[PDB]
Order: sequence, then C-alpha cells, then structure tokens
Amino acid sequence: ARYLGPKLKLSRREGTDLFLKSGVRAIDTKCKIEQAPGQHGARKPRLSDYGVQLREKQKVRRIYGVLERQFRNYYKEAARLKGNTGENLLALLEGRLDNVVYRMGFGATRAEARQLVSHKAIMVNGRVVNIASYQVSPNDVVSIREKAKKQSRVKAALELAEQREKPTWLEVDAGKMEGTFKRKPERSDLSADINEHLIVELYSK
Amino acid sequence: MVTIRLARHGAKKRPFYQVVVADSRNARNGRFIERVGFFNPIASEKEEGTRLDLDRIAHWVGQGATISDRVAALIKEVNK
Amino acid sequence: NIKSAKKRAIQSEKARKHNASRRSMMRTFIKKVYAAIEAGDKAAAQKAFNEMQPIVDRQAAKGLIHKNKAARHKANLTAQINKLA
RNA sequence: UGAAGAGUUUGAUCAUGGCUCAGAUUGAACGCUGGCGGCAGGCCUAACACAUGCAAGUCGAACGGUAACAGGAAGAAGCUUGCUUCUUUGCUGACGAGUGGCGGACGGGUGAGUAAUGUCUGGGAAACUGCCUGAUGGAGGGGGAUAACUACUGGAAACGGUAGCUAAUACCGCAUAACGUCGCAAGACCAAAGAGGGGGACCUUCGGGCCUCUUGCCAUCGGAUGUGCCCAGAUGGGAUUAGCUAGUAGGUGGGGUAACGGCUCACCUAGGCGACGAUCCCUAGCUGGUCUGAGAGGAUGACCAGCCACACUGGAACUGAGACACGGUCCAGACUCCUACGGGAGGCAGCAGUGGGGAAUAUUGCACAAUGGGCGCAAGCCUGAUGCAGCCAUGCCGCGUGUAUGAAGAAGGCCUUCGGGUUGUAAAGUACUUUCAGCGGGGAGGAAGGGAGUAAAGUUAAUACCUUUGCUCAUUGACGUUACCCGCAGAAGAAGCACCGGCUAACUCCGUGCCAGCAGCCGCGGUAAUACGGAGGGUGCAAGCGUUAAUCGGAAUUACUGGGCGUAAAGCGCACGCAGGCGGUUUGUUAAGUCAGAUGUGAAAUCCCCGGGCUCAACCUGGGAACUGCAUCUGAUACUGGC
Repeated sequence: ARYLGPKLKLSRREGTDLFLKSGVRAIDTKCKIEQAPGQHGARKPRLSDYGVQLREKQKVRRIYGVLERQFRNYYKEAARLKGNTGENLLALLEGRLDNVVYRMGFGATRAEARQLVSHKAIMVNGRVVNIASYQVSPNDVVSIREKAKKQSRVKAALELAEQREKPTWLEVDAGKMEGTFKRKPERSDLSADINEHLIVELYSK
Repeated sequence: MVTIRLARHGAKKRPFYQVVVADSRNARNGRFIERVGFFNPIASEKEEGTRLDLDRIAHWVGQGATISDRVAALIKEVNK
Repeated sequence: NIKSAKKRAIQSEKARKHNASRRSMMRTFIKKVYAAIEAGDKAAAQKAFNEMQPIVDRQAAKGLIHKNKAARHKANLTAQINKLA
C-alpha cells in the first residue's frame, strides 16, 4: 500500500518535513511545519510513554515509503558481516532503487521515483527492474527506458535535483538518463531526521 | 535388464532430465546404481551446460548395462 | 479385451491332469527304488534307480520342479545306493 | 551476530501458586471487502455408495487362411469380332476375424488392519535370479490334437457351447548333448525352431533347391541386479491390568519350501515369559519432513521422496520374470441394474462427475502435440500413463487503484459564553501518466525422424538388409487469445476492515439515563459514558483486514539445558530388610562402557556454503557440507562393572 491520502497532515503531526509532495510550492516557506503552538499548554497532556521510539519508527518508514514487514527484514539483514544496525540499516534504505532514482533526480519525490520503477520504466545493468527495494551495489548502472526519457515530471525533477545536496557516492548523465554507483553511502555523510538513542532497539520495545 | 536411461526431472514447461544406471525392474528415478550425468535441453548455449561421465559409462557398458538410441546420442550434445 | 489372466486357471487344471499326476508318479518312484533295495542290494538298486534318473530330468526339462527339487531327488537317491555295502 | 514482559489475591507490601493477555499457525471454516500476475497445494470426513463413459495393447519380415478391396491365374458366350457380360480363384499386395509369441505386477489411488515379522538405521546365512551381460555346447527323425469356417444347440436374451476338418516359432516322444548330474575319478543322462531381406552360373511343374548377413530357438556355468529368510539398535497410553500360558517351553520322527524355522503334523517331555511391566485392552501410515522460539524444548507427520500394507465384505492361492493381483480366477455376502420373466452383468480408495457424510476442499476441461512404457527387427499401432489448461486471497512473493496544479483557505460538515479552530492541497477548476487491465495485428521455440535426396574411397553383389552426417520437401502444437514486439485507448474500470476509559498508539461532541447496547482484566450505562449507537477528527494494517474451538511462543508456571518437599504444595508415625540403586584400596586380567584412528554406510529432494537459470525469491538444479549415528578392523590402558 501507498496510503494514497492527503500528505502534509502527516509531516505537520510529526513536526518534521517528510519530503512528501515536495518541490515548487513546498520550497521556501508555506509548509507551516512547527508553527501552530496551540491555545493552552503543549497538547501533551498525557500522550504515550512509548511515543518515542514509536513515532520515530513511523517517521523512518514513511520518509522512505517502506512498509513494516520489509523494514523489520532490513533490521535483520543489516546485522550480517558486522554491518551494525546503527550504520548499515540507514545505508540499505538510502541504497534502494526508489531512493537512487530520487537521488539521481528522475523523481521529485520518493513516491514519484517509485512510480517510475513499478511502471516498468527503469533498468539496472541494462536489465528492466520493477522492484523499488532493489539494492544498488558499488558497480551498478541505473537508467530510464526510451518510452519515458522525455516525460515532463522527469525533466522537472532534475531541475530540483541540482538544488538538493549532492550524493557523492554515485555518477549520472541527464541527457541519456544513465548513472553508476561508485561507493556504498556512509554514516559520516548519510544523516537523517531521527534522534541518536532511538531505532537502535527496534522491535520488541 | 540393467540399462543406462534418462530419468524424469524438471519443471512445468521446463524439463531438465538426469541419466542413471539401474535395473528396470526399478521405478522411475528411484533405486539407481549411480548417476552419470544431466541433459538440460536448453543448456544455455554454453560448455558448462550438459554433463556426462563418459569414462564411468565406458566401464558400465560392454559387457555391462544396455544403452539405447536416444541415450547413446547424449555424447553428441557434449561433442566428443 | 482379452485379459489373458482369465485363461490361466483353465490352462492349469487341464494340465494338472498330467503335471500333478507325475508328482504322484515321482512320489511312487521313490517307493520303487526302496523296494528295489529289498529285491535287493547292489545288483537290483542301481539297475532300478536308472529307470527313475531320466524321468526326473525329462520332467525338469519342462519346468515345474527345475529350480532344485529335480536335482535334489537324484542326489538323495545316488547317496542311498552309494551307502550300500 | 538472536533472546520485551506484565497483570491478578490488600487498606497497603513481599513471596508462592494458578490463571490470563500482547506474537506466530493450518489442505481449514466463518464476516466484510477483494484487482494484475507468479509458485505450491486443493475430500482431512463415509475402509459410505456410484449414474454415464473411458482408463491395455501388439506382431502378416512365425502360421492356418480370407469377410471385404485391388491386381493376376482360368474358362463360357454375344457378333456388335472390339468392346463387354457371365462363371470360378489367397496366386499376390493387404488384412477382418482365427492360431501362436510377448505385454499388461509399466505406472496410479487409498491407510481399513498392524505399537508390528513395521518405518528409520546396521548386520547375518541356507536359496533362487526370466530379460540384460560373459564364456561354452546343440539343432536329425516320427506321430497326434485344434481355431477360424460350417451345420447343429442352451436362453427372451446377454454370453458362447458342440461336432466335422487342417497346420506350427502350439505339443510329446525317438535321437544327439557340457567344465552340468554324483563321485577320488573314468562316465551315463536330460533338450529344442527356424524365420527374414538380398542374390549369380546348374535344373525343374521356376509360390527353391543353394549362397549371405541379421535375429531367434534348446542347454551348462559365471557377473550384474533383485526376490525369499532371521537378527540387532531406535519405538503411543494404561499397574484402581500382577501374574500369564498348552505349539505356551524343550526333545524324537515324518512331510514341506528354491531355501530357513516347529514351518506343518503326529508323539514324548514341563518348561517358557513378569516389575527393564509379561498377560490383556484403547488409540495408530512411518520417516524424509512441517510449524513454533534465540535455541533447548514443545505440538505434529496431508501434499512431498522412499518404504510397508489395502482393492465393495471375505476365503483360496494360481499364472508369470514379477501380484500375496484398481481394470484377474472360483465364487460367496451385501447390493444395484436388466428380464412382461426362460437367468444374467458388475465392484471409481484410477480419470472425471454425482447421491450422502462435513464448517469444508476446485471442472464428467484440452490433447497422443512432447516424453516414458508395451508390441513390432522396422515403418507403425496402444496409452483418463502422461503433459497441460480451468477454478480458489488457501499460504507466500513482485505490482496497480493515479500523478501534476490549486485558498486570507471556498460551499458543506464537527468543536466552541460562538472569539476562533480543524477536516485541508484534501476538493472543484486546469494539466500530466498510460504501469496494470481492455483491444486489433505480427509471432518464435518447445518437433527429432521415417520416405526420397545425402555420406563413408560405407556394407555388399557398389543404391537390399545393416550403417553415418547436417540440411531440404511433405506430415507431426493440446497448452494458445503463448512469450515478446507495435499500435488503438482514456483517469478512465480499481479500497477495504479493525481500532481511539487505565494497561494502550488515537478522542471529542451528541443521544440513551442502569435501559438499550458492551467487556482481555480493572469493570461500563441514572444528565459531561472518553467502555453502547452515531458523528466529526485521529490510530493501525492493506487485497486484504478481522472473529473464533485449538496447537508453538510469552512458559524456567513441567523445569533435561532448568523445578519443588519446616509452613505456602509434596518427607512414609516407627523398626528390620529381600529384589533394585550406591560402595575404601594394592596388583594383574577381561574389554561391556569411554577416548583415539580407519574402511563401509548414513537414498534423492532440502537447510548451509556456492556455480547456473527468471529482477529478488518460490521452483528446476550443478557442485560442496552436515546428519556427532551404526557396523567392521585397530590403538590408548585410565576409570567403572566383572574375576
């Protein structure tokens, strides 16, 4: 599922921008995040003792568009070869084909990037791939199919990608819409909207 | 009759086949003396596709087990 | 269509009238050889055993008692004429 | 590179002992909702019963022959003397049925029985072993049956019975016969079939004398592989079953089987088996496997691979290489069906529907296309084997239902001493995006080969037979609307269900007023119900979401890893003691047990490593590993038992 409902009401409830429906009217003010302080008290009357990590667990899911059962499986595979769930977990999410199509700039949102992958428009090493959870490795070449290379939103997404922070671990050419992974993303750069004592005891908590 | 024969192995619309030595006598792919190869009708157009233990077959024929037209033709796929 | 198993009991009873009849004849032949030992001794027994020898092989030539019992009968009685003093 | 705990005894608190919830799950069932595709699995119940049709054949290159087709062979006539008719005929291509050889125990379905002579796993001795494969021998002679056909005949028939007649690769004798028989050994004895394609000189009544290769036939003795047999280690409950037994326990003599044993009989002997549970009774496919958790451990063995048993209910075993015979025999029982009435067919726990049983489990689908087996020397024929569709959120996995734009923020809704807030970029309005589905066209490969061409200085008598290559002609596709490509198509056809007093995520207002309707526990509802029903807003997961009778986790609260006995719950009121458990120490020796080393084995799938094939993976696999086991050989010589 993709939730398919109104988006900005989620980011406002998390006091954090989730990049949902981002671009154009969503850059430079009028997103209104953390600007409604209420008429009396913090509206935490109450509220739940486990609210952290519980809302942080929805945040880290919703901000990549990743579902519980797959996120729990990421937390299990991330431990292999001494990978550490405090490091490899985030680098696996950033290494997704739907995030790589978003970081190469062909989608303005991770949803828009996913909707290029599933709609049979994306290739990895010349082979067509429709799996948004495909893990891109330090030798993979990612590109678009000829039927989609001239689409309006794809060209508009590249006009936003050049204003976004540069992902130094990859290469891309916009005239062919073809790029290559050169390094795995690293925690010394890869930084997220999550607190440092949270999601390090994920599940059973 | 001990025979060198092709055994039922594969998937729906994707047959693979193995070759074994057995008295027949015995049922389908079971209770065989030893395995000697696999066919793979596709073999992905590669030399690491299709294998046959031509030297163990040479000790099992003679003066040994029988080999019929379609199984004596497996050597033509490895060529040989 | 056919089912030739449906013929095999009739083909067995029609043959039984000789193939089991000769089992009674062979059980009797042992009696004729022991009766030739009392008729008697080395100058009757080995002459009379040679009436039985070819009939046992001539029955075994058709199957029925061929696996061991035909040679068993010949060996059993060869040992009984060899026992004579 | 893995492993939440908590609640509940009170006015409070610490213990203990039960009980309970938050997570996984099924061949399931139930509720609401439900698309594209893929991989599996799909009567668990009545071992209840089956309509209507099938599921097993083949050889004319063994043979008697011929209902038909077609060509020869032979006669009689017309006179129209060149065109036809009549009366015969396996001689021959071919083949209906008949004789004769081989196949059907290939390969499926089902656990009723059995706590086992049974699965898993390891051994042993007394036997047989068709076809395959290896070596060594053999092929003269005589005689009698019989089908088809036809004439008779039982019965209303179904279904075939009889007689006359005739042949063998059908049958028996008379011959010949090995390293077989038995013995130290000489040696005696037991058997049977030719057939086919090709082909010259000589000869005929020219439907073979005779040459040549192939393949059979009869026998002896080995391998290869199975089949029969007995053991060992492994093993559901019950002691408010404690004794049980008469082929039970041992001997003597027959018979039996390929072989063994009491195996089966007849007689002598009285033993044999028991607390390591005999005896008896209830329940029961087993293991590869499956689910659960960090694992141990627990609950359990559909499908799957292998093995053992079963064929409506029951007996006997026979055939054959093989059945303790799904589509067999002699039938019997319970039955269904037929009979206008004199006796007759049969067993879906095959493939499919259906009556019944059930909360419940998919279509009387398509096809001899591919493959195997069977017959055939081969062309070829048989195949509900098999190979594929069809249906189902029943489990698992990849993926749609749009996306872009758009407000001092609309109308409408909810909350509010009515200020204001919130649904909300959500909507409308305007543009993208045709993924999936829909729809027309193009369209693989899965299909090789026989006949012909070929090709080896083939075989030979240079196109038989036999034998070889890659291709062509013509024939061989159920799946199928294949896969895949190209276009026509327009937001168009596409979203649920549960939850929001405390534990416990998200919560307020209305109505009801102890009523109605709720509840995992504390407990809800009498005028603020965060507990019912609604409403507006949130929480959760999503083609799924949920509710239950239950199993695994939480559960160390069944306690081995790993429980407890002063009272909370269990230590016998006491004395002695057989059978059991346990026992100092110096030496040797036994090797049951331990530890060490090998050779066999531990089926294939499959975990885990790892190479291919579809993106990942389910699946098909190619190579590895493990399965600490068990046996058979061999060391160490320490401890335990033994002496």
